[PDB]
Amino acid sequence: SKWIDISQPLNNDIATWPGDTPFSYEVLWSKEESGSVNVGKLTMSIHTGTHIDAPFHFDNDGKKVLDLDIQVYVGPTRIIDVSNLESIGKKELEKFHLEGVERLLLRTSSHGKANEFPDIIPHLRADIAPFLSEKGIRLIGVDVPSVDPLDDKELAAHHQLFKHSIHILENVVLDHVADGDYELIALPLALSDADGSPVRAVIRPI
Amino acid sequence: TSKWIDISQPLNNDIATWPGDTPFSYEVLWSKEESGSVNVGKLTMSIHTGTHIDAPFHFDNDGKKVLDLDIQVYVGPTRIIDVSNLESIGKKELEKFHLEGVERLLLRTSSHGKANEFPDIIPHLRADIAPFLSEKGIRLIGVDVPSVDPLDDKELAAHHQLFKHSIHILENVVLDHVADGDYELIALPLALSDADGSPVRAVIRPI
Ligand SMILES: CC(=O)c1ccccc1N
Ligand SMILES: [Mg+2]
Ligand SMILES: [Zn+2]
Ligand SMILES: [Zn+2]
Ligand SMILES: [Zn+2]
Ligand SMILES: [Zn+2]
Repeated sequence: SKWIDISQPLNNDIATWPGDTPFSYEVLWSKEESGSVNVGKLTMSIHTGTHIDAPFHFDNDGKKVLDLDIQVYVGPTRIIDVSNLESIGKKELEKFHLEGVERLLLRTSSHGKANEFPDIIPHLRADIAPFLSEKGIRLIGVDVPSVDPLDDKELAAHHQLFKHSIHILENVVLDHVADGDYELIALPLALSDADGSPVRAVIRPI
Repeated sequence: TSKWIDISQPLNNDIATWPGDTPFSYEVLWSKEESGSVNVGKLTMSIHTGTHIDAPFHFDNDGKKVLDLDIQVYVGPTRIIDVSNLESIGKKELEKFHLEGVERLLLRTSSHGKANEFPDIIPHLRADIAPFLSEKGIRLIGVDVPSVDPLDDKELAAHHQLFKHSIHILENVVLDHVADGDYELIALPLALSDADGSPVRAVIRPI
């Protein structure tokens, strides 16, 4: 059974957060110039395309990306539809079967345009954390750039999720995949000092 | 149990790069004190830093870019073998291993293993290795050094021949803390539309 790509393409047309570094890939040394190889240079914000946050992003004493447990980003995941909801909390999630789930991906179907930064997204309410924590959920993923509203500076959801040991994955592309169980892979790069990492997220149907 | 094991080089500002190539840089542009909410970071690097894959574009102007690459190649059963104390590695040195049904192969040269220094000399792969591995069904080869060709070679025989036989390339895996044998491997490139390679997080789990 094939792996399916649920990552946003990364190129110089991708959207970023306002005030983040624009994405740049450029060929530093071409093959004409080097005599052998095309060699690339990559400049970006960590939070561009499909990626994971580390606690250090929103907490000065938080863990950096390399201090994170890799076991969390690989394994069984459940995918659910939570479209047409302004916000998502305990109430909206109690209707789903979630027993023994370790990793949960939410399809909001809210945006899905990797080249535009949205004006508004559905966010997670802070009661979601104790609820998911209690069920054993270590990772939550959403198909939008954030778990908190776009203009919120408190980042309640970020803080609460990581206080309950739930890790965060943003900007997965879920419109071409059905609800259900899969294996997930979405590993961060081994960055010693970083606040997050882009990843290649992929899934395979159980 | 059966935990995944990291076989990637740590990426930080002391990592080595190819001579004259973009040095690696992770830096906080705007801190949480300054912004009132978030540490805002910037990542600058060469593609060919730390553990990473090559795409055919890197050495062929008409080669595929990273996103054109088949992801199924970079996930699945792999075999690890020890080829230390060899100046070069070809058919001859691999014929002593039983390699039937293998799709992905990792070679421990134990030649260098210092992520913070760029080596003066490495063991390279000879070009006869490609038909040999190709015939057996091998789609990916990995080495614990920065290149499959010698550090100063401009022809890049090994690169060209590997990809001409549909064998993909993974460089700078860290193998000294892992035993030979069978594993599941994961080493996926980032979804880079226009790039000549991608860094990866390579990990393995014992079968
Ligand atoms: C930097 C890089 O990728 C490179 C440059 C010269 C020769 C071989 C290489 N892999
Ligand atoms: Mg052309
Ligand atoms: Zn983020
Ligand atoms: Zn976030
Ligand atoms: Zn390379
Ligand atoms: Zn190479």
